[PDB]
Amino acid sequence: LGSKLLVGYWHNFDNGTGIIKLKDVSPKWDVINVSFGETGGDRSTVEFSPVYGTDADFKSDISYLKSKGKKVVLSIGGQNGVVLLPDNAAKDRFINSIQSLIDKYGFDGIDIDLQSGIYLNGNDTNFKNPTTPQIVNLISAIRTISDHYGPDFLLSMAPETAYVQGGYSAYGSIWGAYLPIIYGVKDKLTYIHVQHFNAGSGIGMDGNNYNQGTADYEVAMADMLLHGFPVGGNANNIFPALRSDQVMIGLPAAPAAAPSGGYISPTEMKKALNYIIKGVPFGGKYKLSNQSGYPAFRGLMSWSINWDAKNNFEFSNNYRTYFDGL
Ligand SMILES: CC(=O)N[C@@H]1[C@@H](O)[C@H](O[C@@H]2O[C@H](CO)[C@@H](O)[C@H](O)[C@H]2NC(C)=O)[C@@H](CO)O[C@H]1O
Repeated sequence: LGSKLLVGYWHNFDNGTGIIKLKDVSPKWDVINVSFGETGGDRSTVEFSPVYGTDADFKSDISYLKSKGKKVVLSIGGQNGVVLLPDNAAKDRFINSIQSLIDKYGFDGIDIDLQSGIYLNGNDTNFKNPTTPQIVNLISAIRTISDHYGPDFLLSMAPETAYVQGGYSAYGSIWGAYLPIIYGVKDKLTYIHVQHFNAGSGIGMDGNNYNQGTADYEVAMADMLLHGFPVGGNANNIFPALRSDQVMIGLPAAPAAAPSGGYISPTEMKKALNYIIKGVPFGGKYKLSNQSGYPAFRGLMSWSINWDAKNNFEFSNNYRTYFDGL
C-alpha cells in the first residue's frame, strides 16, 4: 500500500450522479470504498448486493482491480446505515455477516462509516477502557474481523469530527465517541479519514474556532490526530498521536458532494498539504504542532468517486498529480 493515497468512496446506488462500473473507475484511486453495507430489521446483520452485475460479475470486477494493485474495501454504515450491537448476540451476527461478505466478494478490508447509534453513555469516561456496549462491541467485532484475515487486510474509518476532534471539547454522548474505537483498534488500523465536511466549525489545539473548507481548518483538524490532544478540557487525559501514516483527511470531491459545506479548492488544499507534510506554511492563523511537518501523512479520502467524475475529475487529477509530484 502506497505512502500517499487517494481513497475514494464508490456509490453502490444512483443518487443522481450515476453508476460507475468498477473497471471504469479512474486508476488514480488507490482504494475504493464500496458504499454501503447496511442492515435490515435486526440492525446487526450486514447485507450487501451489488448495484450492477451478477454476484460473480461483481466479484470478478473486484478481482480485476486487485490484480492492478488497487484495494477494494466494504464500507459499513453511511448516511442511512444503522448498526446496533447492544449485546454479544448482536455482535456475533455483525461479525459473521461481514466475514461472509468479505469471503463472498473478496473485499480487501472494511471501512467503519457509522454515523448514528454511537454514544458514550454516562460514566463512560475513559477512552482506553470504554464501557458503553455499542463501543465495546464494535471494538471487539473490528478486532475479530481483522484477525480473520491475512497481513494485507485493510481497516479504515470515517467518523465525523464531533466523534474525534470534538473530544477536545467534551467527552460524552457523541463528543469524542470514536476515540475509544480508534484507540481500541489502533494496532489494526490502516488509516482514519475523518470527514472534514458537513461539519461547520472546529476548535483547534490553539483554542481557536476554524471554519470548515479552509486551509487553516484542515491543518488544525489533522494536527489533533498527528500530535495527540488533551481530552474534554482535562490536561491529564491525553489522546496519543497516531502514526502519521495512519492519518488522512476526508474531503468532498465537489461543492455539491457535501451540501452543508466543506468543499475546499485544490489550490487552497495544497497549501494545507504542503504545511502538514513539509512544514511549509502559507500565512495561515493556525500554527502546526511540528513546524517541520509530518512527512508520512497518508493522503486524502473523498466523498466520492462518483462526484469526482461529475466534476471534471478535479479531485483525482489535482491530488494524484500533487502526491505523485512531491
Ligand atoms: C464518507 C461518507 O460515507 N459520508 C456520508 C455519505 O453517506 C453522504 O453521502 C450521502 O450518502 C447517502 C447514502 O448513505 C446518499 O443517499 C446521498 O445521496 C449522499 N449524499 C450526497 C450529496 O452524495 C455524505 C454527503 O456529503 O456525507 C456523509 O453523510
